[PDB]
This record gives sequence, C-alpha cells and structure tokens, in this order.
Amino acid sequence: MMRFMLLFSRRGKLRLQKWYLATSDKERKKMVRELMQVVLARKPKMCSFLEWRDLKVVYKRYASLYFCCAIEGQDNELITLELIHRYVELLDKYFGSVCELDIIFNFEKAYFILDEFLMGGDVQDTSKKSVLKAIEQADLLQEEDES
Amino acid sequence: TSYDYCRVPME
Amino acid sequence: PAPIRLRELIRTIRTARTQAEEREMIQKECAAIRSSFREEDNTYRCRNVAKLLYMHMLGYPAHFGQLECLKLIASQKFTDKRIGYLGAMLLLDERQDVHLLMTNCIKNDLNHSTQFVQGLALCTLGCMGSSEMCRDLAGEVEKLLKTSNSYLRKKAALCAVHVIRKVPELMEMFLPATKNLLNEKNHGVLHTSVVLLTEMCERSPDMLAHFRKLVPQLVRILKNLIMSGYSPEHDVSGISDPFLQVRILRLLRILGRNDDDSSEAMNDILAQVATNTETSKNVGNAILYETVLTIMDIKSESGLRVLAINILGRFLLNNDKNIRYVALTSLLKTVQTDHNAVQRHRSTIVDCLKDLDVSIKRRAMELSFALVNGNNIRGMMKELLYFLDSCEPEFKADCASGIFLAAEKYAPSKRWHIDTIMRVLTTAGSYVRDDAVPNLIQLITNSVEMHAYTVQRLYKAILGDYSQQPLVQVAAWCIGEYGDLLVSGQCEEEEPIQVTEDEVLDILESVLISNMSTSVTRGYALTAIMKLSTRFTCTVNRIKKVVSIYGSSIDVELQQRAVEYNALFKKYDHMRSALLERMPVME
Amino acid sequence: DQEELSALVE
Amino acid sequence: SASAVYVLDLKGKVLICRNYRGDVDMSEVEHFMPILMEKEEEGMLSPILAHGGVRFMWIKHNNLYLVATSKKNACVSLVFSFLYKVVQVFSEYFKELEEESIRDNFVIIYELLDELMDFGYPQTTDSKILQEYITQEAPRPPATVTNAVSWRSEGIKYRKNEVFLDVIEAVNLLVSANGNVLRSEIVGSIKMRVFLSGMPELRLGLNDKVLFDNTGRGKSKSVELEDVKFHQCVRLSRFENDRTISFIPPDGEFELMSYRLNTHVKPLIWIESVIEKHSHSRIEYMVKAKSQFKRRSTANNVEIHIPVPNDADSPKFKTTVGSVKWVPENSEIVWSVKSFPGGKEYLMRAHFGLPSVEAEDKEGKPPISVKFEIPYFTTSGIQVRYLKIIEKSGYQALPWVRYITQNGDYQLRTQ
Amino acid sequence: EIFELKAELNSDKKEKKKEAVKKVIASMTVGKDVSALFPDVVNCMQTDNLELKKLVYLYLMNYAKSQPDMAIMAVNTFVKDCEDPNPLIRALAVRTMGCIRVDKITEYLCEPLRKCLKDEDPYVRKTAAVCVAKLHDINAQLVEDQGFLDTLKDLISDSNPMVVANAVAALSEIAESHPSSNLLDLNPQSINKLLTALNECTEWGQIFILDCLANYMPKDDREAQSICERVTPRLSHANSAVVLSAVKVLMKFMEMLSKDLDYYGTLLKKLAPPLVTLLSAEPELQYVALRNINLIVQKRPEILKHEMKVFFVKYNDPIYVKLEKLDIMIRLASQANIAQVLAELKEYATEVDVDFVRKAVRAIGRCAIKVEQSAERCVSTLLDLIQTKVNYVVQEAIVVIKDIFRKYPNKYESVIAALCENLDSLDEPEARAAMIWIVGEYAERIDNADELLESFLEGFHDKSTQVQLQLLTAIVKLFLKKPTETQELVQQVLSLATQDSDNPDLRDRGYIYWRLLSTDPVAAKEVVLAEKPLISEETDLIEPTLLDELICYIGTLASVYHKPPSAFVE
Repeated sequence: MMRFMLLFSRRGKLRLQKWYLATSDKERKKMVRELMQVVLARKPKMCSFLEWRDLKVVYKRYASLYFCCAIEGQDNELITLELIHRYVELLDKYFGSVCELDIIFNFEKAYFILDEFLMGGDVQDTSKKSVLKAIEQADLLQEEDES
Repeated sequence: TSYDYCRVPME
Repeated sequence: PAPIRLRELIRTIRTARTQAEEREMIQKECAAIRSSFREEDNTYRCRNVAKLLYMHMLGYPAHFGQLECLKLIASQKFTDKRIGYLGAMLLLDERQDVHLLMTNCIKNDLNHSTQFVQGLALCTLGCMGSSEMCRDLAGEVEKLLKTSNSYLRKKAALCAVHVIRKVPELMEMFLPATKNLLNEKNHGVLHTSVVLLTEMCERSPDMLAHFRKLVPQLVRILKNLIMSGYSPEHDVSGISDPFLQVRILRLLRILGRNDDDSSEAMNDILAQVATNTETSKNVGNAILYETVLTIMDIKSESGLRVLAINILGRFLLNNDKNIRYVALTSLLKTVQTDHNAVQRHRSTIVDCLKDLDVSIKRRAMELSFALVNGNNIRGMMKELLYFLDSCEPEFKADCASGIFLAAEKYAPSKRWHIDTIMRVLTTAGSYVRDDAVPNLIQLITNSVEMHAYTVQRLYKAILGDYSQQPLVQVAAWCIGEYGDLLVSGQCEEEEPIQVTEDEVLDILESVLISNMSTSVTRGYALTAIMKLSTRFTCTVNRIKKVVSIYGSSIDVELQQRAVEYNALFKKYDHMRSALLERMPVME
Repeated sequence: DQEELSALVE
Repeated sequence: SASAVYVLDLKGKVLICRNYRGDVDMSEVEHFMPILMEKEEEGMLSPILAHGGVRFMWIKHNNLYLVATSKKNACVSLVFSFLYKVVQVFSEYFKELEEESIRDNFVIIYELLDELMDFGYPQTTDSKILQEYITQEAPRPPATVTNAVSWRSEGIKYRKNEVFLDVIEAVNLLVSANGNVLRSEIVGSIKMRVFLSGMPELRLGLNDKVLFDNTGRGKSKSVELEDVKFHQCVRLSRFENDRTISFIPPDGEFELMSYRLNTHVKPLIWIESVIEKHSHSRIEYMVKAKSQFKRRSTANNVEIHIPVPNDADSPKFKTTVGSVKWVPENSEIVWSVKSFPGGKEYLMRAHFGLPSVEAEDKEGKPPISVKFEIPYFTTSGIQVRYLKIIEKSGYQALPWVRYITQNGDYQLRTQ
Repeated sequence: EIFELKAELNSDKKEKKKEAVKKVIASMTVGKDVSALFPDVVNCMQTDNLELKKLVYLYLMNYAKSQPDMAIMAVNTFVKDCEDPNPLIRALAVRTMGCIRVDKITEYLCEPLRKCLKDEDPYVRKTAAVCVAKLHDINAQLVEDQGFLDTLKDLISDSNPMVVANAVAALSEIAESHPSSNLLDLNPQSINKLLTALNECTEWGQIFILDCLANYMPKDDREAQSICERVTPRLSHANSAVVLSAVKVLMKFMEMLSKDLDYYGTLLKKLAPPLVTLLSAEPELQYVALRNINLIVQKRPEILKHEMKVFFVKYNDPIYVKLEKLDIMIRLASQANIAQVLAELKEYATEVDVDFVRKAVRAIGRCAIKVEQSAERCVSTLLDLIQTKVNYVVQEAIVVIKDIFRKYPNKYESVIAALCENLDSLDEPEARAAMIWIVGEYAERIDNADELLESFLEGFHDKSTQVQLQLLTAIVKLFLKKPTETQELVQQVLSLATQDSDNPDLRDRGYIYWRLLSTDPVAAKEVVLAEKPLISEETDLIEPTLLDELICYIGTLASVYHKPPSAFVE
C-alpha cells in the first residue's frame, strides 16, 4: 500500500498531493514540508529510496519535477519506481511531451489520471491503454456538459 | 503641496 | 460577470513577486469566491471550487469551500461531480463528520446510469471513505463487485480492499464474490482481485486456508505471463505486467508462510523465474526482488534458497546503489529466519558501512546490528563502535542505541559490557537517550564485583568533561551510591587511582553549579551528595553546608530535596545511616 | 524557470 | 565598520556590490538569504545576521536589500544610518530606486559607491554635492566636500530669493481596547525649500517655551518641545546656549528640524467601532467617527481602516457620510471621508457573512488605524515667529510658511 | 565571444573600447568571470577620460588579487595618476591602490602615498589619511618602516576638519592593533582641537571623533565636565549614530563627575530625551537603540525611570523590537505603573505570534517578582488569561502562577479552585508538574486533592520524570497532612516510585520516602513540611564591571550581543 504520493518541484513547490489515508490537514502539511526538505536536500546520485518516519520512501526526479511515493515496508521499491514511471508515461501520452508546466496548469487533470491509475493505495489497471482510454472517454462525457 | 503659504516676518 | 477560469487564476498567482503579493491575490480572488458561494451560483461553483483547490495546494485556507464540494457532488452534471469528488478527497476529513451527505451522494452515484460517475463514487470511497461510510456502503460495494464491467470491477475490488482495511470484520462478506475470479483475462481486474485476496489472507488464517487452493491456477497464470509473447500492453521493456507478477509473488509468499505443498508448486515456478527473468533493467530486478523475498520467507527446498542468497550476493556487489539497497533490505527481512544464509555476507555487509550513500549506510548499520551473536560480538563491536566514532551525526543516536542493545543481549563479561558502555558514554555522550540511563545503572548495579572499578572510571570520566549529560547522570549516581568504594583506594580489577573527598565534592559542586547541567542531573548530583553524607566520614560538615546553601534555589525539586536533607542534618543526624544506604536491586 | 518546459520523459 | 556593501534582489542574489576593506569573502553573501529565511521561520528575524564570525547588517527597500558585511565589532548605528543614507542618495539620483534602476545605472552607482564610503568610513553623502562631480549628464572635487560648510557650495544665484517653510505635525495615538488613551504625542517636522543666493545666515524664531521663559514671555503662548533634532546645517552649540536655531541652509529642499511633544487635547479624530459577531454566520460593525477640533477647520482625505475577518464575504455598507470599500487584500474595510469638518460626528455600518465551518488558523487582530490631513492647522500651537535672512548683499528675500497636521501612528486597538 | 571583446578592447577607436570595458564590467556585475580579459582592459587605464579610468580602476580592484603577476602592468599608470594635476584623479588613484592587495603595488604605492599625505589639497590629503590604515591592514611592519603613523598623528593637527576627522578614524583603527602599547592618545589641548573639528566637519566625522574621544578618560571632575559640556549639544543631531556616540562618551565620562554637584543630575535629565527619540527611528535603529538602552537602564536607572509608556509595543512592530521592548518594560516596572503594564501584557497575549505571547505571560511573572503588591493583581491577570481556554496560554499561565505562589505564599484564596476547574486538559509536563506541586503544597485546602492526584497515577510510567517526582512529593505531603483516605494512596505511589520504577533517581527519592514512613511519621512531618527558606533568584543585572565595559561599546555589535568583542569577533 502507498500511504501517499507527492509531486513537488526542485525548489520545493507542491504540484500534487494524493493521500491514500486519513490525516489532518495540518499533519499532511508537516509531513510534506519535512519530506520535501529531506528529499530535496539529497545529492543527485543518492539512492532513490530512503527510510523516513517508519516508512519507506521512493523518489525519482523527472526533469525539474520530483515524484515521491511513500510505501509500506512490505512493498517493493523497484516496482513502485515502475509505477511512478508508468504515471509519467500516462501523463506523457495525455498532455503530449509532458513538462512540469502542464502539471502546474492542469493539476486537476493530473489528479484525474492518477485516480484512473491508482486507488486506495494500489494499482487498479496495469494497462496504459486502458487508463488512457478511460480518461479520454471521461473527458468526452465532461465536454458533453458544456455543449 | 496644494495648500496656501502665509508670509512670515523677517523680524 | 464573470468569475475567472482556473488557468487565468494560476497565471495571475504566478505573476506574484512576493509571498505578500501572492497572499493578496489569494485573498482577493477568495473574497470573490466566497461572496459568489453565498449567492448559491450553480453556474460557477465548479470553477470556483477548482480554483480553491489550487489555492489550497499552495497552503492558503480553503475551509469555507469544504461543504461546497458536497454541493458539487450532489449535482447532476458530470463536471460538477468530478471536481466535487476531487475536492472532497482533498479538503474533507474525518474531522467534519458530514458522513450523511457524503454517504447518500455516494449511494446515489454508485447506482448511477453512467459508469464514470460510479467510478467517481468508487474512487472517492476507496480513498477517503470513513469507517462508518465503509459500513454503510459495504453492501453496495459487494453488489458492485459482481458486475461484468471491468472498469467498475477493478475499482470494486480495491474499494472492497479499502472497506476491509477500515473495518476488519466485514471481509468475510466479500468471500462469495472472491471465488473463481482468477479465470478473468483482464489484467486490471486480475491485479485488483489479487490485491483483495492478498489483503484477505493477510487478515485471517482461515482465508489463507481457503485461498491457498487456487495456488496452482495463479502459478499457471504467472507462468503464462513469463512465457507470454510481446503484448503491446502490460509490457515494460520486455516483461509483461510486472505489477501483476509482483502481486502474485507476494500472494505466493503469504500463501505458504508455513506450508510445504504450495511451497513445492511455487518452488517449481519460483525456480523458473529466478533463473529466467532478465536483470538488465529495473523491471526484472523488481520481479526478482519480490521473488527472492518469497523464496526466502517461505519454507522450501534449500536447493533454491541457495540460489536466492546467491542472487542477493550478486545484488549486494552490484554498482547500482538502488540494487545494493534492495539486497540489504531483503537480507534484513530474512534474518529472523535462515540466519546463517545471511551470515555469509557479514564481511560485505559491514563493508557497506563505508559506503557514501546514506541509505546504503543506514541499511548496512541495521543489518550489522541484526547480525551480532554471542560469537562475533567481541569483534563486531570493534567495528560498530568504530563506526560510531567516525559517524556523521544522523547515525550516532541509532548506533549508540543498537550498541547498548546488543551489549545488553550478548555481553561476554561484565568488564567488557561496562567497558563498551563507558566507551559509548564518552565517545557519543550527548547522542544517547536520557531514557537509556536507567537501563545502564541496572546493569552496573547487578554487577557487584565490578562496582568500585566502574565507579573509578566513571569519576575519571567526568573529571574530564561534564558536558555529556547521561554520562554525568550515571556517574554522579554511582558516586552517590558507591562513594566509599570510590575513596577506598582498593580495586580488584585494575590499579586503583589516588582519590580523596574534597575533590569529589569539587566535581559534584562543579556539576551542580555548571550551566551545562540540566535540572535532573542537578537532582542526581544533589541526592548523590546526600548519600555521601552516610558513605563518608571525614568532611560531612562541608556537604551539610552544601545542602544548606542549595536549599534555596528556584529549582522546585532541588529545593524540596535540599530542605528535607537540611532537616535531617539539623535534627536527625542518626537516621541517615538508616535511610541513606544502598537501594534494592531490580531485574 | 526554463526547465519547467523541459520534457519529463523525452 | 562595513567591509562590503551589497545591493541584492528579492531572492538574495547580488545586483551590485562594493568591496571596501577585503576583510570578508564577498562570496559570504551567498549565505545571506538562506540564513534570513531560516531565522524568520524560527521567529528570530533580526537586522543583524551571522554566518560564523561574519555579520550582515541589512535593510530592505522596495524590492531591494542593502547588506553590509563585517568581521569586526562593527559600529552598527553608523552602518544602518549609512545604509539609509545610501537609499536616500540613490533615491535622489534615480527617481524610483528599484532593481531596474540598479541594473540600468550600474556605472554611476559604482562611482557613487566608491565616493560614499572609503575602507568602511562614510565620506561624502550629500547627493546635491555629490551631483557636482558624480554626474549623469574631467571635473575636479568641489571644495564643499572638504569645507566646514559641506552641504552648500559657493556660487549659488537665484534672481528671486525666497524661502518656504512647511511645518508638518504628525499625531501619534494609541487607544486601549476599552477606549482610553494609552499614548498620544506630536511629532513635528520643519521642511524648508531654500531659494537664496550666496551663503546666507538664517535664524529661526519659534515660540519655544524655554526661549520665552528665558526672555520674560512666560505669559505668552508657547510650545514645550520634549526633544529636538536638527539638520547638520544647524549650529547645535548655539541652540544649547540660548535656544538659537542658526544655520546656513543647503540649496533646495531639506528637513531643518524634527521635534516631539506631548498633547493635552482630545484626539483629533475619534473612532468608536463596536462589533457584534454571530459565529459561523455573520459579523456586524457599528462605527461612529467624530472630528474633535474647531468647526472652522477641516480634515481632508480621511480614511478609517477597520480590520474584518479574512474569510468574510458578501459585504453591505451604509454611511451618513462618505463611502466604504472592502479591501480583502489587506483583510479590512476602508471608510473614506473626503471632507471632514470639525465638530461633526459621522456613522457607518458594515455587515459581513461568515463561513459555517471555522478557520483552521486564528488570524490575528490588528488595531483600527486612521489616516487624515488638516491644512492650516497645528495641534501644538507652534508658530514660526520670524525667519531672519542675513546676506552680505542684503537682497530682499521673503520667507513663506504653512502648517499641516496629519496622522502618524494613529491607531485604536480593537477587541 | 571574448575575442571580439578583446578586439574592441584594443580597437583604435575610443568609443568602441570605452563601451568595451563598459560591457566588461557589466558582465562582471552580473556575476560572470571576465578575468581572462585582464591585460586587455588595463591598456585602457591610461586615459584622459575619468569615466573609463574609474571603470578600469574598479576592474583592477576586483581582479588584481586573482591576477597578481599581470597586475604589475597597472603599476606605472597608477603612480602617474598620483601626480596628476587634478586632485580628484589623484585621490582616486590613492584610494584605489590602497585596495589592491598585491605586495608589489603596495611597494609602489608607498612613495606616492607619502607625497599625497602632505598634498596641498584636503581631498587627496584625507584620502591618503585613510589609505594609511588601508596599508596598515596589509602590513603593519611596512607602515612602521615608512613612518606613516607619525605623519598621520600630525594630520590630526591639520587645519582642514575633514583631513582631521579621517586621520582620527584611521589612526583610531590602527590603535586597536596596538592596545595601550605605543598609545596614540593626545593631551587635553588636542581634545580641544577635536572638539572644534566636531563643530566643523561632516556628521560621519563627528561620529569618528566622538568614538575617538570615548576611549579617553577624564582625569578629574573639572575636565569631565568641560568636555561633557561640549559633547552634550551633539544629542540634538538628526543623525542617530551621532547621537548614539554622544551618548557613549557621556555615559562613560559621567563616572568621573562628582555626584554631589548638580551637573551630574542635569546630564541625566539631558540624556533621556535623545534616548526616547531613538525609538521613533527606522526599525533597525530602534533595535540597536533598544539594546543599548537596556544596558543604560541597567547602569543608570534614574535616566529613563519614568519613560515606560514609549516602550509599549505596537502591532506593526517587528518581532525583535517587540521582544526588546518587553525586556525594557519589565526593567522599568514600578508600583506606579504595574496596572498599565499588566493591561499591556494582557493585550499582548491576544496576539498570534506564539513566542511573543509566551514571553509576555512570563513577563507577567517577572513583574510579579519585581514589585510586591503587583503579585495579587498579576495573579488576577493570569487567571483571566486562563479563562481564554487557549491551551498554550493556559499552561504558561499555570507555571508562572506556580512561581508566584512559590515566592509569595499568601495566595490561598478561591484561586486554587478556579484552575482545578479547568478540567486539567493541560499537556505540557511543566504545567502538569506545576499544578501537581500546587495541589500538594496547598492540599490542606483542597479536600479533593486526594482525588485529583489519584487521577494522575493512571499512566504514571508513561508520564515525564518531573511529573513523577512532583506527584510523589505531592502525595507524600497530602498523606502526611491527613492520614485518612491517603495511606492506601501513598502506598500505591510508593510502590510505583520504588517497586515498579526503573528510574534510579525516582527510585532513590521514593525509597527514602518509604524509609521515612517506616521509621517515623512525626519525623517526616517535621522534615518534608519544614518551613523553607526564602528563594533567592539570580539577578538579571549584568556584572557591574562587565556592564561598565559594555558601556564603552555603546553603538557597536558588542552593545547588541551584550558581550565583549573578544567573545564574538574572529
């Protein structure tokens, strides 16, 4: 199970936060500033995994944007790395040649995709094609309301 | 600097 | 007209030049938003809430928008529901107890004519669903679990997982739907159902008993995945559905924790994959990571376990820091079992303490402590202790802690134990927990033959520097109890040092007065001196003076104590011999 | 910053 | 004192710098912003930051920082005074002193930096004299720099000699939550515009109570100045002896003196806001504002700043006089009265809506502040009785004067 | 492209090369490394154009130390400029060269410096005056060798007040390196001259020579008065730094004045107004002023005795200002104003800056110690704060109230009930321990003490040590006061403090308590409930010698940190 997933910039700016468990807003913020401090403080060629606060933390930096998952001790780091990569592949296909700025201006869409790829702390669909199609159709249904 | 000036003696 | 769109807001806020200007922009836009919210504008609720979510991510308040999300959820438009549910997941909390509206809206939306709405209610429930909400919706989840539609089936499975997580008792209600879903050909439905099963087994043993029947099936499915061709779907760099594979292997690891039959079939396939998978990329190594975890955690043929340990060896020597981390982790998991299989790499493991990567270093430390026995303890310590001395700050506390622990468990002698203790208290000092102090005293107090020696080197330690606090606590206490043994130049363990009484008083007074001394250690020292009143004979008057002058500090404890003690001296000079003698000894 | 436009993947 | 002076941008990077002593690595400045932000979160914000044995004395002006490094027990008073002086000088060389100004004037800024301070010792800091050889549009140094009269150069000629005095009094006021005056004082400023030829000797005549008492005029109306601060040009020693304000005025605009005195009068503008808060629903402000001075006099451009909740919404205002606007950016309402004659009492009411679910962080409770301006007025009753002009040529030169009373820190605590 | 930059740097056209170096130092400005162009821009040094020359000088000043060997190409021209018929460019050269920290250039600077030191123009003269200190920071030996310090000391006797002032500053900096050895102080006769220059020079110069005077000490009352009467007018200068230096020399010299003559009192009366006016300056100066004022009210309490009101904190004050203000307010709290101070503190506690609120409540406590009657009022105030149900305030308030009860043990009113009504939802171990101690000490009046204390045994071992100890002593005092439904309770607490406890200190104290139950009850009655002697608090007054030393450092970093220079400068 993934406790939470964060996307934050190199300069410590939050781009996305998905909490797969119940926590007070205040505590969520404390966690975010703390974890972000710790991860960002690390030198570029450090290990993509670290032990933070009785949990395991996986992080990968794509361009300027940091993807950071908090996994439970019984979970596989390398596979979570793989799920993160899948997520950025989903984003890449959706926005097309995805950059941080797209996530900045379309954070709602990013949440959408993330929710069509994960749930409760686990993957729900291990196909890129399935997820992307789902989001596509949902966007069509949404565009229907306008027109 | 819109208000009026009064003169002041050189007494 | 008209409330600006989300992107426009985003742009504007990014135009800010100070956190102040940004704050002003937020407050302005939010003022507009709230005032709009009052008008119950059903048109622009969606965009306003979205803007509010963006601003909430930036850290600005969004409380006033909370129950606006509800209004979006109870809407009939899909857009409104989408944003409403998102914002429900972001803003709402188990503190609000708006359980009824969330629950009713979710009910309505789960039985919606359009699947995507149901998806929203499902994702929402599975993510932030309260325990009670889980109670009231569990039935609906179950009914939804028996659909044919995959898109909702997977979410139904994971939402079932969630409700199980929030309420443990209800898991059985999902049992009838969990049967023969392995026949599915949809990787999403598959994965999700495997997760549900895994959680299930992980909850109750009878469920393990029940589901460990379909082991050969999932073994065949896994084997198919491995022997599968290139599918432009589920494939990542040459491996098909590694999420599914890993999930299956985890399920296998739990399906055969202490069983042999399952263990045999899965022995066959685990062998196959441990041999066949490609470790060129991250994917393969992940599969092999979980595979190894499985093989080692379960009871199985040693002929394969050897192979697993070998894999971990090859990992430990890999150049990819991540891989080495994986190795150390794996080994750490399987040390409470197959101890010797890990005991093969102790050299390399300890060699990882020199690694520059903090993650590697730390795991190496943890494993290192986890490898200490009654045999290697004499040697390993020299290493660990060395590691303690040349440590970078973040490790010292943990290192001291583990050192104390191991020395407590596996101390050859009391001389050695005390030696290592003094060593830690001197080289690390401040980094040891105050709460560690009592457990130390207990160990030196159950070692009578030492005592005077321990005290000798304790005094000798503190005269150097009384900055490291736990050290002076332990010390001053031992001086207190064993003052006579200290002064009596007789030590049947090493050459005694020339000591006195006035110098002791000098060091204790120095401890009392010094700024570096906390209140509790001032306590320690004071009570200690009080014990010295009975334990000493020559200069009791001086310490009577000490307690007299120290009976007036602002420290509540110190004043209480010193006043009591002064009363004793002033009136009951005979009772001290009666009450100021050695305390009983605990465990 | 410039890298805000850079491709995550490429 | 100062080893180096930097002008920095909002993110802490150097826009321009000058190394004066070489006592400190210039690169040390790279630690300025990180330390600042660090200490600010701790609530340990300070005009003086330390990075080991290196101290940063810093001020902030617009979007700029001005920072001075020192490895010694530096004279901090001098350093701050100097930094502000640099701000003034730059402000008089370039209209708006901002990042763009720095970048676009780096040359003349380098010149000014090399002329203002030497080895950590302030040198020539008078922009009007600096402008004689550090010009925007080879000269030799003005003797003024090295003259006992270092603020006015010889050679100044006007065809119409005249002097303007602006007597400006600021009223500071602090009223307790209950409504009783905790503090009130008058801070005065005499600003002159001097257009005179030559090197005149000017002497100010005020109803200085100390002066009157020492000249048998105790019965006449005076003003008791608690303290007085004079421009460099004033001869301090003569004032010390017999309260004589004698000076050779610099050319153009300058502040001659500032004074401070207590008040014996009711506050010029009295605000009384009462608040009825219905939690989770609404908040109402009922506020009266009465002008407590002569009806013959009139206060202009008065704004009454009243803090309102940060989560308030849907405002409704009603006034007897003037308008109200919500300023959410400052979490306040501002009641504006353009013309406010004395002895009047005006009224205002505001109704706000409040969120049903309470805020997470309590926001704080600023006081009510008010801004106003009363022309041809002094709360002090000060009078510039004469301005004598003494020139070797004895030309006709008529002085002028006007009195303005305005707000200083004029704030009323709220509950 | 560096090559074209070099091309224009050597291009025969004046404008193109001028603009070349402009672009060069503009490149330098934004943080580039334009070092590689050293030789190229130097060829632009020999110019008729002062702008270009100044720019090149800047370049050298910036890069010469990084390129010491090439820098020699600047030497010739440099010395030439020290003999240019324009004094401006002459002094420009002098002050420029004194900044280049390359030995050769210093060697070549010696002679032209010597010339400029006796130059006809005052501008170049004072410029050289400072350049002497510039050199002395590089090589004190060299200065001694060239006999520059004598010429400097002579420049103190110069006719031009600017040259005078600069020489004063320079030499004063030199004397730091030679403390009392070869003292560079002059006679009273010279002091007169400095006092004249004081009226004849820049504000900054005034500061310089005031700082110089400050190191001196008058030989008697007559001289002290004589110079104090000539410094006293400086307190009316608009420049805050001037005022503050004046304050320095006055605070230092007022010692040698005979306290039985009126002049001392007049000086105290004359010193208060400037100190208040400093708090109306820009925030940083307000801060500096505040620190130094703390020192002063500690040293000369009579000066600002009745100036309390100005130290009240305004909402918009920076936090540092607020903190210092709190300190001063406490230090000026007397019986005449405690109601107003308590009103203030009560208001400050309403703020949201947590540390400020904390410090404010604590300040209530300090006030309760400083004045006597205040205590009662203080407690009242504190009580009111507790009724705000803001926990972090409540806890603090409890602790300080405990302190008040400890010092003034006459507080046995209904107060002790009110706080008990607060559900004891307190969490801060300090507050719990305080409350515990209060219950125990006054358990006589608390009938339900018996019960209250009992409620704190639930989870005894998870509770902090201080709380455990205080609970132990409290229950002991309770039972010892009334052996009723207490013996079983104290039995429990002793069992917890000794038998179930692994804390050695608690084990000790508890074991002694049991050894005291078992041996004698009356003895215990006379022991644990012995009348305690009065509590003696450590003063906040700085040691008088350290204080007098700190007064000499008014307006410096020392006066901010309240530490000697030897304590913080590397």
